[PDB]
Amino acid sequence: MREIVHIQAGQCGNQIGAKFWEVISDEHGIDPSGNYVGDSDLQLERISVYYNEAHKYVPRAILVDLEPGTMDSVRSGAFGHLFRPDNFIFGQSGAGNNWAKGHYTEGAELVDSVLDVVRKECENCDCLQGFQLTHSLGGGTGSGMGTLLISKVREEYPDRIMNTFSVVPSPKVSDTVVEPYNATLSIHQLVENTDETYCIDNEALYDICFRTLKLATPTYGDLNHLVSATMSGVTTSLRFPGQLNADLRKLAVNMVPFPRLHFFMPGFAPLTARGSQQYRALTVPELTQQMFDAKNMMAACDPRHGRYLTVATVFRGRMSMKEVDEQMLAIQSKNSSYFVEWIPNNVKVAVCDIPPRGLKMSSTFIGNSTAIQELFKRISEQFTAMFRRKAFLHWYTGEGMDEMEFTEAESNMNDLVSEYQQYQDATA
Amino acid sequence: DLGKKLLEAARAGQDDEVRILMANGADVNATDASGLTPLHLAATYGHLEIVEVLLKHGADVNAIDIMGSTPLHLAALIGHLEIVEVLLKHGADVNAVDTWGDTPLHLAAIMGHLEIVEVLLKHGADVNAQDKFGKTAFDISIDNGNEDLAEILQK
Amino acid sequence: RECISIHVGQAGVQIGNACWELYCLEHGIQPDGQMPDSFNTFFSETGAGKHVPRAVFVDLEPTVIDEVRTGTYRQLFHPEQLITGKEDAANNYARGHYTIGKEIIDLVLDRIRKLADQCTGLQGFLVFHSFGGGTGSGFTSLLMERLSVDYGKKSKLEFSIYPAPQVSTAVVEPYNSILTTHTTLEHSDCAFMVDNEAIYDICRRNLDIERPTYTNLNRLISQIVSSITASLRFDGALNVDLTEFQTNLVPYPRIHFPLATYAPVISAEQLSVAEITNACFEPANQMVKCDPRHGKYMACCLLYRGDVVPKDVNAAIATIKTKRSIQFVDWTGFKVGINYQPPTVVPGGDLAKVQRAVCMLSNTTAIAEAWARLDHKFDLMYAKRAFVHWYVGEGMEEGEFSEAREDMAALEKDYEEVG
Ligand SMILES: Nc1nc2c(ncn2[C@@H]2O[C@H](COP(=O)(O)OP(=O)(O)OP(=O)(O)O)[C@@H](O)[C@H]2O)c(=O)[nH]1
Ligand SMILES: Nc1nc2c(ncn2[C@@H]2O[C@H](COP(=O)(O)OP(=O)(O)OP(=O)(O)O)[C@@H](O)[C@H]2O)c(=O)[nH]1
Ligand SMILES: [Mg+2]
Ligand SMILES: [Mg+2]
Repeated sequence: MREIVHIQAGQCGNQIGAKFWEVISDEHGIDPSGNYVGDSDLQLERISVYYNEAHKYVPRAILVDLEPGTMDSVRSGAFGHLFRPDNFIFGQSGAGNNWAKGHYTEGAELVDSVLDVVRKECENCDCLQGFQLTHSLGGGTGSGMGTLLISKVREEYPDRIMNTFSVVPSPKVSDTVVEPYNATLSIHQLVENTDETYCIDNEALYDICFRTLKLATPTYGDLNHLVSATMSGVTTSLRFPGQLNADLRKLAVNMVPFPRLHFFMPGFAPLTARGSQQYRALTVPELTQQMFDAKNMMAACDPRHGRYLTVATVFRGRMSMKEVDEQMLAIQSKNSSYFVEWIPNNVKVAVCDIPPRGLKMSSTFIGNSTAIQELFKRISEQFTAMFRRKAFLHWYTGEGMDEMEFTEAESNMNDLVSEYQQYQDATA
Repeated sequence: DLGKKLLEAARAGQDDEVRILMANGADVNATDASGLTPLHLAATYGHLEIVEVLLKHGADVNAIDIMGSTPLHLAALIGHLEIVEVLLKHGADVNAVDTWGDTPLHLAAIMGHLEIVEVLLKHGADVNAQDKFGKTAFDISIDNGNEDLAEILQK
Repeated sequence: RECISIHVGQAGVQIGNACWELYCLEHGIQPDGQMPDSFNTFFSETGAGKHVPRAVFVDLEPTVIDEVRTGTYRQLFHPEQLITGKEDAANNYARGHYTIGKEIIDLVLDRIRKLADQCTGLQGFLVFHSFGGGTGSGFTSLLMERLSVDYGKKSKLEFSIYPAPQVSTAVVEPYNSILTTHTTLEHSDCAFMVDNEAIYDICRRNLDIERPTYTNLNRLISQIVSSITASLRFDGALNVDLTEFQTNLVPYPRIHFPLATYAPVISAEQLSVAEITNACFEPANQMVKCDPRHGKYMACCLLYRGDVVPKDVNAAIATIKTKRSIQFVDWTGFKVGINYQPPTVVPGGDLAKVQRAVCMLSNTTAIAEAWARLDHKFDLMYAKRAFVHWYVGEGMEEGEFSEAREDMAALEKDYEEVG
């Protein structure tokens, strides 16, 4: 279980993807030219998980968009010239938020060139773990082409783990009314074809920046500061030696009791604004209670409205493993009602000594909570409002789709909701 | 048939063709197979000038299609604020109820069109109006955790 | 004569590291195998003068065994007896037993045969493994099935690590534990369970270690392993062969899980024979949490080591039968072994040197409480079929869960019927 192959698709996918490679390159001591410049050999022990070694470390990253301009903006970022140039795969226009163009026409015209590059990266892997895709669900390319890519990769590599960071749309951030269509069509594909999906909710990211961080007009840069701090925390266990959730498959076996209920709620503490001076690091009690706080969730759901099936928590920084154990035991004790009794010992704790940049103490929560149904219900309600009036359907069906895929996607997502509800009400 | 041409020109935003078609006698209140009129279609697809032209020449601002949708339902759903204002100015029924029990307020609330929600409220949208499942727009805002919308619905 | 030790998965390998480190010290062997004969049961002899463990280490991932290949004992073992695949069992019994374990099982058996061929009188195998890991549970079961076919007359003993939430890193460990106990039961002659919670608690309370690591746990475990295998390595008079373990401890073949109790455990910071013998009946020195006063004894051995006079053992044994309520099943003795060498402790270690020590091995029905605990956690998850799809997708049928569980319910009934 060594190599992970990263794929970033569409504008959102490539923007959060670029930020991820910036952030983990700093943690691992990789500079924008690919040289190692770090001071700890913990940094290099698992470098092969995310980097090819030519002496020069190159991200195992594949960059895709129907929109050609995305190649340019990535390349102009700090690490843009470290990506392998032949791993940029781009089309001629852009899908205009049309999931069907992404999945069936223009995106299907481009996908085999993507798979060629995927194939080529998978061949150099000693022991391929599987795949990590960053995308948004509300656009046309990251959603429609991204999910086509997932299915084609799955059939060609059925024994490897497929993981996504999927950015869920909110009207607070993007007032395009077809995004619930695109999200719902995509969620149907993610239910059947991924092993684990981190739900990055723009609704939650906006609320955090607006209400907690007091940012007047949150930008994508503000949202993405939270995303990248989440993506670094939830991959810490993959990127450094350790005992818990050390690769994608052990993570999955710990986090997924039922194959369809593989949508995770990412939480993070402390929540920071960019260019702020986080002074007075948090205590261990503070990291613990803040991690389970609805206001630190990257999914817009209240965990205390549902129940935790499984949870993983990673503490980063110099602190007492003994007081972490005590605080974690305590928050389960007091809140036992919120943790399903029929999955004993369902909260796992790791403590990793290297903190992220900017912080001396931080923690990351990964929850499989039935409260995630609130996010699915929100998307479903919007989808249904639009679909009942058949608004803009011809725009989709004129690209090869049948109306019945809408119906099938809606019913699958509502089935997903009922399943969360079923285990939420289940008793030992 | 000029009615089917006018419906398609209202939908596509073809202002000149709308004008030439009406001058040849096109039925301003023509309906497609589902009961949508040229005004429903212009309101859906955001074509404000065609909305104004149709209203100045006899379009029924409160026409319903087969599902009980008015133009104002569709403008509120898709989120076209200027069109919502023009429809209300021309006597649109702020509280029209469709076959799902929805009012324009329910649809603007669901889709997060907060500025339209406020306009509808100031024009007397019924905060007590219940959909077929018994929810008012305020229920929708509480059930889905939308605190910005919940505050506006009580201003 | 010979015994072959087999260490499977992370826990089995790392405990193996600690046991052979201790064995080497007990017998005067250096980490390169040189020594300036009783322990020939456990060590072959090159005749460059090199004494090599009759030991195999197997893991489906390389990381833990790579440390043995580049550590202090990098020259102790046969390098072809350090065997690793590339993808581990992912905490999944089914991957250790079927889909991944199948890629390396033949190599492992061929390498065991190589050891077996150097033996003039092989007694059998000592097998070290966790219950909770995918390799420790699934590949062990597979290996024990193959060993039963390929070595039908040989004895097989286990040292098995029973899971504890304090150091657990998988929610599914109760599944792997029941699956491997079911499939190994008919192939194992005697098995010594080590509850990680009991060892953890001893480390905190007797060694004043606030947060025990593996290393702390494993050095304590290996002192207990050593007291159990010393008869095999020092030509004792009790438990001289592997077959004798069954004879002395297992009067009933499915109920083959003795409780180990060890004393004294003293922090690096002297007790009489009567005192350490009394300490054998205190629950805090047990290697498995349970209550022998709520059960019946079927067989008991006391294994002393150090400055121990037989008359003082006989007197102390007389006192405890005439004071305590040690109820033996009616179908009632103590067997005694004395090794006169002083207990050894590792340089590094947390344990004080002591002048005399004892390990009691008692087959008590109270260990059924340990099974009941695992079974109950199994039942909670299985009733919802939580995580079951991971197993069914890795070469296993769903009915194997209920077959394993019914077998555990029979085993619990076996304990109830003996008393
Ligand atoms: N959090 C976050 N969301 C983004 C970002 N960029 C776009 N989005 C969201 O993504 C959705 C639109 O999808 P895009 O990534 O822009 O579309 P695309 O995948 O490039 O597909 P097309 O442009 O239709 O071909 C909306 O919900 C946006 O709010 C970003 O940098 N960060
Ligand atoms: N006492 C002790 N227990 C250990 C050690 N290593 C792991 N464990 C316990 O072993 C169980 C799971 O770890 P390992 O289980 O052996 O897993 P594995 O056999 O390598 O199998 P996979 O990694 O799933 O392929 C848990 O109960 C751990 O607490 C160790 O060195 N000593
Ligand atoms: Mg785009
Ligand atoms: Mg392992």
